[PDB]
Amino acid sequence: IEDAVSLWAKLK
Amino acid sequence: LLIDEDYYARVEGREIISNLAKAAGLATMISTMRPDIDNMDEYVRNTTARAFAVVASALGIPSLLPFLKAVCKSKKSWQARHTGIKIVQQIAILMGCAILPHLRSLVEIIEHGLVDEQQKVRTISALAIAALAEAATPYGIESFDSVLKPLWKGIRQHRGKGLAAFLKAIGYLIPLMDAEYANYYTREVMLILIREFQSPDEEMKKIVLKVVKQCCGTDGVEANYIKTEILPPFFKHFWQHRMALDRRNYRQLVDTTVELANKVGAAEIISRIVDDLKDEAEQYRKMVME
Amino acid sequence: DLIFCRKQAGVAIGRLCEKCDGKCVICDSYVRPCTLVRICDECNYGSYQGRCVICGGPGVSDAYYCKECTIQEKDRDGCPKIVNLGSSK
Amino acid sequence: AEKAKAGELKVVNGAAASADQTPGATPKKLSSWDQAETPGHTPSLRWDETPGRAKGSETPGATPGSKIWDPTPS
Amino acid sequence: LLPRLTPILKNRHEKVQENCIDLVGRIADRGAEYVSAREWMRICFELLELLKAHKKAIRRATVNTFGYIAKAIGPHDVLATLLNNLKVQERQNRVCTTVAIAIVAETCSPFTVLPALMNEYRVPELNVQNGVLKSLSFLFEYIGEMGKDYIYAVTPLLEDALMDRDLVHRQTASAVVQHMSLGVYGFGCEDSLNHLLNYVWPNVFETSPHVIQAVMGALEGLRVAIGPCRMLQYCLQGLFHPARKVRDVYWKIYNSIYIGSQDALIAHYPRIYNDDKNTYIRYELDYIL
Amino acid sequence: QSKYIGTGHADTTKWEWLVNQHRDSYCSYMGHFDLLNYFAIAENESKARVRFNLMEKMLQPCGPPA
RNA sequence: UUUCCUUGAAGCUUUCGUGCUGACCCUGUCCCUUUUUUUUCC
Repeated sequence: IEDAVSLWAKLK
Repeated sequence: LLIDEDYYARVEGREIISNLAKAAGLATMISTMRPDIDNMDEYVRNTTARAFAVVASALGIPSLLPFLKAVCKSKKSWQARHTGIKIVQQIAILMGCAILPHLRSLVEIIEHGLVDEQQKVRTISALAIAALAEAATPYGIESFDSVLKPLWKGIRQHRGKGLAAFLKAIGYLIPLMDAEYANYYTREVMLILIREFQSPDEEMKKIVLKVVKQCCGTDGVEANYIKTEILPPFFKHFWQHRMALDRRNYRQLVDTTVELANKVGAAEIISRIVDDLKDEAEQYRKMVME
Repeated sequence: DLIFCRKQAGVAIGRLCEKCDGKCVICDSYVRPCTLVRICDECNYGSYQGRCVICGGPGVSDAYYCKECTIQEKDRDGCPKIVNLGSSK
Repeated sequence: AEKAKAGELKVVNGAAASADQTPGATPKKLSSWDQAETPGHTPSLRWDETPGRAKGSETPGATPGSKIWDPTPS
Repeated sequence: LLPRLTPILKNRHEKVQENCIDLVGRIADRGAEYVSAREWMRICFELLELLKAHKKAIRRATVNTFGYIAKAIGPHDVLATLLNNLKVQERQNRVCTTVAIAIVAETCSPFTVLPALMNEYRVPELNVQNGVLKSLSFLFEYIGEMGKDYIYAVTPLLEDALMDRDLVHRQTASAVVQHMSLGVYGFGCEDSLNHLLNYVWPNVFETSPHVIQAVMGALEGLRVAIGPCRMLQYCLQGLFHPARKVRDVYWKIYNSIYIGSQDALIAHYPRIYNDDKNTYIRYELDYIL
Repeated sequence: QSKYIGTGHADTTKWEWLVNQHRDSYCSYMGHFDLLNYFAIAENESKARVRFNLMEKMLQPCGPPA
């Protein structure tokens, strides 16, 4: 769950 | 494969090292590839650089900077720094005209080399500055700025491959200056250039050659002066059968002589090399001819 | 392996070699040249001065666009300087 | 962030424990300084690979704590 | 001279075929009266198999010559003669012949030639059928504005070919729709083009790369001819269709419509009823003075 | 396509598609001088207060997502 | 108001077979791989 949170911060 | 004599070999190689590096993750690539930096063999370093060049073309410089900038400040050993600097270079060559924006940062790495105690690190370093400028063309001059004042001084005191290297830089600088400031500084170099035509080193003759292209390749330089000091040496030591048999030197030569024409006129040059169409050996003739 | 650079469209006139010479670049075609090619000196520089926008040889002429790609307005997208799989330069 | 300096004494210490002496690691760590205020999760990403992603959480977590806190108390 | 050349054309070897056909071209362009017709028609029946050339440039100037003489004589024969040629060309090798049919069809009023051509799509032999289709393709690409006429002639034919026999019919034909659709632009012949749009449309779905990038060709051009609003009226229902397959595509289309002419659309989004958390009705347009 | 905004894909939500066409409605309304003036006339304001209002409604329209 | 035939599609897995598509392809092309523990003497 963690990494895709920073990935989604990279998205928006 | 990337460091490949064959032209099509290389280009394949680069293609796939991007495809991998972008394909894998950045931190993958890094966490992977440190230890090859200090690997005893110079080969694996060398190549390891050109790798980092490619992965950098993939993932952009600024991603990767803080890493590099870390490397060149590694205080354990130099061998790294020799590498990290090299990296700067092959970045230069590959990314080329596009280096422009982070130029200032990159340089802000590399300056701390030039003063180093170890030699190579000096050497390679400067060499990079060159390559940079050569992608810089007529740009970012003052970003290189804080670089010079060592360089000029360094020019004075040297013996050897490093020396001419620093030229390789300065030469690629001059086009980037103001022909008043460039004026002065030019006037200093064309001397050392003179005294140095004569070396046996070929790395040399390539260098000093390409320089003249630039120094006397200038708008803000005066015609007669070339006509006197340079030419007679020039045609003396360079135009010789050593040279033209080799490939590069052939070209680089032709270029240079051409630009001395674009300035001092035509009949001057052509006058001196006409008499050599009738010299026997071909490749030579071919050269004068073209 | 072979696709556009599509970096921004500068003022630099395009340059094509012998081979490529007739071709409207994207429509691949000889038909109805009308309007003119621009690429980024990033794409076009140095050894690329007068270099082919395709093959890597010296440019002897200047690609004209078709009219077909014109009314479909594609000529105005990123600079069509083809990058191959390997580093362009 | 002069305690980013003496901090460098800390970071150096802890990582140096977690194999000895590795340099440019420590520098890829602290090399996120100069964007100050701006350093993030991605630190755990990159560093996450370089060290064994296990110790990762441990360290960069501890760091983010000491950084937010000593970011306050100044 | 010119006859003295003529027999060389067998020469097999390259550099010959190049400089020769080049030469023959210049001269049959410029002078071209000097030489009695009979000689030419010998030249024709010799050219025809220069189209075995491995090389592009040969075929290139080859064609352009084929035209030059076709001017010198007059058309019917030279297409009648081209109709016979390129039977065994492998995988698109013959096409260059078609390119003759095209350039020819310009260099006297194509307005002459069609009936011959059209009729020749009757022939049961499949691959020459599709051949004639491309003939129309390059044909419109080379004529442009003029299409405002013979469009009608082709339209029913495009209906037949466009209806299946096989893919290839639909592929190549559809290409015809493209170059036509650009060329006509905005002279007012849309109506028919609308009509054709129908028999095109279903083709949308397939994996076959050539068929698809063909169709993308079609609908793009057709956009400029018909205008969006009509298009978009084929692309509404598709967007949200439950299935994946359809949504994949109708989206790919609606994009292609969308990038160009984004400025136009606004009018053509239909009214859409606003739900609880949101307002999807754009109230502006209904302000009435 | 992706870096060209307004691109869709088959996962496109209702909401997003509609908000798109809102915004584009707007950069048109700022665009087409007349159309703008039309609005201004109807609901009495400045040209400006119009454009201003619009550029408020830009990010919002329809209200929050789902 | 009872006690009876033949047929028919697919889909998946197989390195059989044959047509065909891109003005693809069949000629461009060599150029910064040049790397070593600094070490060329009025």
